[PDB]
Amino acid sequence: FLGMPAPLGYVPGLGRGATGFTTRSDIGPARDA
Amino acid sequence: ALIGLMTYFREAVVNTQELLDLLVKCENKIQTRIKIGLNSKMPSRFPPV
Amino acid sequence: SYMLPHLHNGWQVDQAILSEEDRVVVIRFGHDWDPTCMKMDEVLYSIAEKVKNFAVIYLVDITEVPDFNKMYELYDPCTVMFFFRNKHIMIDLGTGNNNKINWAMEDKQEMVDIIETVYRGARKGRGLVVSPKDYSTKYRY
Amino acid sequence: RSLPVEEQPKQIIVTRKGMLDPLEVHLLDFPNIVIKGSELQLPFQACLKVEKFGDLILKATEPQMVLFNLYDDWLKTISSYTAFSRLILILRALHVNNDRAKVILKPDKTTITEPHHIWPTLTDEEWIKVEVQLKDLILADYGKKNNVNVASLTQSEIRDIILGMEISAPSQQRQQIA
Amino acid sequence: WDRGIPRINTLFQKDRHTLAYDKGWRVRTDFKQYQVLKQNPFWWTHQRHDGKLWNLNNYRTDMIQALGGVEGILEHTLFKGTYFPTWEGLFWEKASGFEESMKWKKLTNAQRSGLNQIPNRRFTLWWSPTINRANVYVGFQVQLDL
Amino acid sequence: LRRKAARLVAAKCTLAARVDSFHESTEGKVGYELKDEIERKFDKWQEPPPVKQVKPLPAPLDGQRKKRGGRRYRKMKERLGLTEIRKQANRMSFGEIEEDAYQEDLGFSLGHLGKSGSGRVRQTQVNEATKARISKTLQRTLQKQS
Amino acid sequence: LGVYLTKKEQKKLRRQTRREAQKELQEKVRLGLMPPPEPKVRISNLMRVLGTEAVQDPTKVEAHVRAQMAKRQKAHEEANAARK
Amino acid sequence: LPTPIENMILRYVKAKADWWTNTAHYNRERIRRGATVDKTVCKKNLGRLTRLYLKAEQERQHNYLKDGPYITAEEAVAVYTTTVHWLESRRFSPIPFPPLSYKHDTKLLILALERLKEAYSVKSRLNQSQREELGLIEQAYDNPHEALSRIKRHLLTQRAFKEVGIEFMDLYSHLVPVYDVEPLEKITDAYLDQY
Amino acid sequence: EYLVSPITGEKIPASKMQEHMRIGLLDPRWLEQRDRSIREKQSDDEVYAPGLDIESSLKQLAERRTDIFGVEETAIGKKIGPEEKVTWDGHSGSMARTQQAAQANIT
Amino acid sequence: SERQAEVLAEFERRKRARQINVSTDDSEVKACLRALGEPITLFGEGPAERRERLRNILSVV
Amino acid sequence: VDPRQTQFGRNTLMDMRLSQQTVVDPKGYLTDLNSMIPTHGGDINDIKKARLLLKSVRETNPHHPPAWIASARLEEVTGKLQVARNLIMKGTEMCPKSEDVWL
RNA sequence: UUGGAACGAUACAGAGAAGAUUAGCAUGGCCCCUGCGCAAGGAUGACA
RNA sequence: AGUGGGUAAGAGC
Repeated sequence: FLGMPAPLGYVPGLGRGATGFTTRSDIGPARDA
Repeated sequence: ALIGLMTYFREAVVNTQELLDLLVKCENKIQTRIKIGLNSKMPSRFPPV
Repeated sequence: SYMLPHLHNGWQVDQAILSEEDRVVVIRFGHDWDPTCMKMDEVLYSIAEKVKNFAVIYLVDITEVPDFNKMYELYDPCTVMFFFRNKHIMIDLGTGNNNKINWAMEDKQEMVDIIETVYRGARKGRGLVVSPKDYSTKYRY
Repeated sequence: RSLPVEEQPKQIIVTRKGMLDPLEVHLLDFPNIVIKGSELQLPFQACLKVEKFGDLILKATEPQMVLFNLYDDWLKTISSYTAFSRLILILRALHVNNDRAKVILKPDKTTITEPHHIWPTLTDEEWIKVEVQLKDLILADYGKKNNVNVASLTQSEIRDIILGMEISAPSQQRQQIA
Repeated sequence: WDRGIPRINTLFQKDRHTLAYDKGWRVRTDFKQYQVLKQNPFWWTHQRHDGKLWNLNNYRTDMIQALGGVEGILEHTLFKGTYFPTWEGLFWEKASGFEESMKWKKLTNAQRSGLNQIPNRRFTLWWSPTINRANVYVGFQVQLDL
Repeated sequence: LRRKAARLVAAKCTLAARVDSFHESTEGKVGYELKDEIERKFDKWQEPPPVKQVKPLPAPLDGQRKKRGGRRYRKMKERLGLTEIRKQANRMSFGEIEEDAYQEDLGFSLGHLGKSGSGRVRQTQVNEATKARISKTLQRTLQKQS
Repeated sequence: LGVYLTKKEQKKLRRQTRREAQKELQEKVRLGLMPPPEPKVRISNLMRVLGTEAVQDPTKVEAHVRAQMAKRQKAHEEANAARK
Repeated sequence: LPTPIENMILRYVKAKADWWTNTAHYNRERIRRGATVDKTVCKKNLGRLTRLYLKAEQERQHNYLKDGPYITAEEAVAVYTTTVHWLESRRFSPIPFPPLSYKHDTKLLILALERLKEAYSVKSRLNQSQREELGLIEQAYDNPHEALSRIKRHLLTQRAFKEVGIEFMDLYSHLVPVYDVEPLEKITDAYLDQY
Repeated sequence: EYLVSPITGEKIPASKMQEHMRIGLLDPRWLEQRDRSIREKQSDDEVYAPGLDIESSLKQLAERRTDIFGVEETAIGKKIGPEEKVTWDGHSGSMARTQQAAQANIT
Repeated sequence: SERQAEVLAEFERRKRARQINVSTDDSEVKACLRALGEPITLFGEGPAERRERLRNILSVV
Repeated sequence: VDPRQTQFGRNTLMDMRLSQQTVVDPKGYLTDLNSMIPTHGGDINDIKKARLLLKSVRETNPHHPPAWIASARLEEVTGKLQVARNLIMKGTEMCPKSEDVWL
């Protein structure tokens, strides 16, 4: 919905079941354990 | 295109070495386009058959 | 660009992806001031109304919404993402990066074909769709 | 060539596949006359089994040509499509048995075959009854040679049997397609 | 037979009577570029009026001969993989039943564009034992799933 | 917009005469009552076109849609169906090379049509169900222009 | 005074009445008050409608299709006679 | 529209038009040199060049109409007198109108129809325009006398014609005009050319 | 006046006569078509943003594209002339870490 | 059962509706609807919708 | 070719059958002195198959003048005008009674 | 008992093909034809 | 000379 703020303590990467990808290792910051 | 050019300009190709170079270049262009169509990678030892 | 709707935070992007049940969501990740992003914006706006039936267009500024940059590799000047029923759809464009359209396409017919092929493939339950036109070569001659 | 242009045929259908080559050779002057092969076996070789034909050709001491009207008078009350269907059913029955078929041809001694034509003259309902009896004959005899019940066959299957379809499979291992 | 510039075959052409009243055909052929959207490579001669001025029979004969003949050419192909007893009584089919039936069924641009590549797929399959070879495409080989 | 305008004016002019010849509205009240409607018609003809929404492209179709059969379906199937000569056209003989009879384009061939080994001793006739004919409106225009 | 109507209005009125009657019959079939219409079969239409079954017993099929044709014809004639 | 808004739009249109013209006349010259260009780029440039050429043609026709013919009376008289002298010196007989009893009235029509039909000798698919053209050709071929009568009527009476479309084949060195004429007039023109 | 409707058979005045005809034979499927037209019109969704959004987007673009706007010409994407947001990397292993980071982000 | 009865009742109700004459005058239709006791306009309905509503009301009564 | 021109300008039969309270309707055989179908070129699609079939007819029915005539005309329309002459000469040596072969 | 990994790991699965597929009848359009009805209307035949 | 332009998607364990 447009014009509505995000809920507090919500990860937009989460809350959808989304999963990223890595086309290569040269792009993106180093993954931290 | 090739038969039109060669039949129209026969006896005139032999003295136009630039035309021979252009002809072989365009033929290589056609072959490269077909090879790219087959696979998205240039063959190393592609056969003429 | 400015004509298309804009999403300001990642939660709005999540809501936009979730709220579409029968249309493919096409999101342009980039900066409105980027010339390549400008080409994507103008093409999308040109075909924002033609494909309204089976698609929807949203614009997200990754500077104000960096929440996906790590996960979606949102570092190219302009990227295009396709989603169907909260599921990112891959396109075998032929460039080796099936996840997104990271380059600017001049022809709006090509983008309409891409959107339609994505809709057809994802409606059938598939997650990766083969692009109608190969893009491993720009065909410049 | 003998017939006039108006009555000349436009489709020539041959039950056997051996006529596909020769006819086209001898019909080389008639290009608008298409020739059709027939995968289904119309029982026309059994029409000589009629008592009016075998005797006539066996005592014919010289080659000649004769004309008959296989639809004796049925065309007065039924269309030629129905006449052809009834004729092909009758020939199927004749090729099947040739003995019980003859019995079914005459249901009563009243039905008398006049010398003018070949098939016996019957009433319309009598024709219906003879047709259904001949259909039962054909289905029962097919079941006799295939160990299949008459009721087991379906409408399309019965039509195929009357036309002459068969089912066989010496190599069923192509079931590996599934 | 195929020597004179107005090829002798034109004397024996079927429509040799109605062609005699076709005058100024070279000029019409040259000016045809202003009516048809496609450029004509043979803008200068007419096959009917002037005949065929070039024969490719010998060229194709020697091209088949140079490639080792039908046997070698088919060795490069999947022909022996079809287990066809000989190459004589065979024919091709340019389009499939569904491919030909789909040439006009009110399709979209993407659908027809994808459909236009079926003959390319048949062509690649026909030349698989040669194109899909290690020497031509160096690099790692991947087996299919099944 | 000129010719049409003239007609309109002429008509109204006639009315004015049919009034002026009988000496009515000498002040010109009928004149104004006609000139205002002439201006109204001119404005309507010159009015900016209205706002017309564009039709979004229909979504791709899936599943099955029931389409009827019958005489129209039979006729359309006959018109768009594969003909015997067309079916024989796209059959290309394996191995036996044919000389290209079309100088203007080497990409066109008849296939088995006219080629040896086609399996047809006689010539394949023309299916007249595929005859080329004009539209109904073209027939109407031709009849008008006759 | 009685007023006429233009040919356009006549055509539109006839078309509207015919469409109304057709919709009425179709919705009567929808609600089960009317059996679904049978295909209209003539001699030419015979092998197209009853082709798979005319081979079973052609004479009965001929009788049935002729009975249907005669039923339509006699319905037309009796409508004319009642209108007389 | 308000006057300041109209001025805004006019200035924007002028700037966009200058950019459009410069871009067209830059891309065309890049393509002529043999530079490597995309396919959509060529189509867009061809469209821009067609629009520019048609604007130039509109200006040229308007200038011709406003300033009158550029050929003077005396030059025209000299040209016509030269042609008359040549024709008289060659004992040339003017071409007669095609008579109703012409011996070759049919061969010319057949040749014209063949020339018109050769446009689709390879076209596997036909749109509505092509199928209408083929239908007209076949209808004229089935009834040659009616076609000839229509041709004569059009020659004798027809002076106004329908709009003919224009397209441009891009040879990357020049833009060749291609003209689209209605089939009804096309058959008449083809027969006239053959005769 | 008084005229009888040729399609209705009722005494109707002549002043409305022609109009009585026009809305006399009006086909109800025209009403159906108008209803479906208004329903599909109300079934549309705003493909483009309203005026406020377009104005704000143009303001944002102008604040960044100083080569087209403004007085001071900075680079292509610079506005001129504490807390750093944490974002999930798309790995399920780091889901818990991102969740607790977001929880700590609370006010 | 009651389902066939009710659907048939609505069937002949619609059939009666198709065969009822309603004046084309908007003023007379408004007066008739007011006499019947129903509001003239239903949430900004069009005149054709008003005529249809009057026809249905007459059919029911 | 027509001599006016300069650089710039089949399988017949012999038996016919007439068509007119019995069941047998015999038709008397009718013979014709001549049976000459025109060249009618272009009606033969498979030249080789037709040539093989006509050779088979000649082998099976050596005394059938239409067989020789059709084979020769097929060779002629093919262009092999010498094998047509040879075939006709063989037919004349095989069918001396029918004058159509000699014509 | 106690951790790496999870964009991973096998098992199952694999047509990653391609389609809104095709038969019948009626309605619908034009043109007739025929019958009845309606509105009218014409020409014509018949003594004491 | 050279990297690539060569990720099948899916189901939960």
